[PDB]
Parts: sequence; C-alpha cells; structure tokens
Amino acid sequence: SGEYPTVNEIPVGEVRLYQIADGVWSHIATQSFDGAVYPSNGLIVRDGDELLLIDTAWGAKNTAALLAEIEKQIGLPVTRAVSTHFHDDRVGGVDVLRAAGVATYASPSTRRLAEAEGNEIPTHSLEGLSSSGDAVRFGPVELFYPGAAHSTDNLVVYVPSANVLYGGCAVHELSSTSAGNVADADLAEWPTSVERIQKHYPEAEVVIPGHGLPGGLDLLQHTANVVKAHKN
Ligand SMILES: C[C@@H](c1cccc2c(-c3ccc(CS(C)(=O)=O)c(F)c3)c(C(=O)O)[nH]c12)N1C(=O)CN(CCCCN)C1=O
Ligand SMILES: [Zn+2]
Ligand SMILES: [Zn+2]
Repeated sequence: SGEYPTVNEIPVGEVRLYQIADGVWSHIATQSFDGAVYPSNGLIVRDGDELLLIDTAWGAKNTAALLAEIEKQIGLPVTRAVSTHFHDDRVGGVDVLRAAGVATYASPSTRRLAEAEGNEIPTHSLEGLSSSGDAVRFGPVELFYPGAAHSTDNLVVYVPSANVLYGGCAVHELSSTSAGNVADADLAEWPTSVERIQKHYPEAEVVIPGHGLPGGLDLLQHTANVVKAHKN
C-alpha cells in the first residue's frame, strides 16, 4: 500500500512495481537460492512510448510475471533489456524476454561469464564499457562500468532526467550489515569502484541497490563500509 515491497508483501510467484520518479520504476520479485528466500530489484525506464528494462526478475516464471505486471500497471511495450551482470538475478529470464520479442543486451564480459556459468545469455554485446570509468548512452540511461565490485562485470545505470542511480548488486541497502553474496566479488577493489561511482554521479538523488530498499547517496558509503568490514 505504498511502502517499498518486500518478500512479505509480494504474493507467491508475483512481481511488484514501485514508482521512483517520473518515468522511472523499480521492479521487485523474490526467489529462493540454496534454501533461503531473497528479494531482488530491477529498473524500468520510459523510453518515449516504449520501455527500457534493467535486469530480469530472477527466473523465467518471475520474468513472465514481470512482463504481465508491466502491461497491467504501465501498458507500454518493453523493447530492450540490459542485464547489469551475469548472475541469475540479472539474466535468469532473458530467454523469456527474448521469446517475447525484447532485445536483450549485456557487456561482452557479462555474456562470456553467463555462458561459462550456464546462465541465460543476452543477445547483444554492449561495447565501450571494458575499462573502469567507461560510460555509454543507451536510450534514456547512461551505463557506467565502475570496476570490479560485487562481480568483475557489474554495471551501474543512471537516469539523468531524474537523477536516479541504479547501483545494481555493487550497491547494498542501508539496513545491511553484511555484503551479500560475495562468491564472485573483488572485495579489495570494491571500495575503489564505489569511489568511482560517487565521483561520477555526485548529484544522484535516489540510489537503488540490487537487493533491498532504495535510499539516497548514503548507500554508496554504507556499501564501502560493509565491504571493508567483510574483508576485515
Ligand atoms: C544469484 C546470486 C545470489 C544468490 C543468493 C543471494 C544473493 C545476494 C544477497 C543479497 C543481499 C543479502 C542480504 S545482506 C546485504 O545483508 O547480506 C544476501 F544475504 C544475499 C546477492 C547479492 O549480493 O547481489 N546475490 C545473490 N548469486 C551470487 O551473487 C553469487 N552466486 C553463487 C554463484 C552461482 C552460479 N550459478 C549466486 O547464486
Ligand atoms: Zn550477483
Ligand atoms: Zn545480486
């Protein structure tokens, strides 16, 4: 009823949307992995009379439900999707998207990692993102490669019309004490990568993590802190 959705308020097998700004929504879904349940976020950005999707809803059925929720709530066609790293919470559902006619994109790094992992593989490669600090435009967003963090391939997404920074899994929510699933992380580089985000997007007004509640710029420093404490 207006609060940011959580696993306790999303019915089984469903997806919820949350309005972030004019023409900007997050999507929230839940999934189980290794016998625990987790929420995860993605982004939807209006692109004229079409939509740009950032990240799947973590699974084929969740991603089908995401498409249905978008049709119900927004009613504009999703024409393109970008996955911000190779893990299943970002690419699981790309096959659903592709069969629905959505053009799916990721960096070449992400596409290689997804293929090697046995995860679903976005169709189109996003060049111009291979060095830390690189940025490219993609419809109504800027894509930015901050360096290795949660994963070596993680991208961040900025919506300049609204000053919305979608950090993806390189950014944690404020209530976190721990640094999430670090299996593929670079804990030593992660703070440097966060510093690059802070320097590039100093006017961000909303910061959205890959999992959990959006907030402000504090999520960036908080993430650096939790990562350093984990490494320690
Ligand atoms: C699919 C993905 C994955 C699964 C389960 C949980 C998470 C989490 C995660 C987020 C927040 C918290 C709460 S908190 C801040 O308080 O800790 C948490 F507890 C875990 C993250 C994330 O941090 O973004 N991602 C996860 N994922 C990986 O990321 C690495 N991996 C292993 C490789 C599998 C290859 N097929 C995996 O399955
Ligand atoms: Zn991940
Ligand atoms: Zn994640």
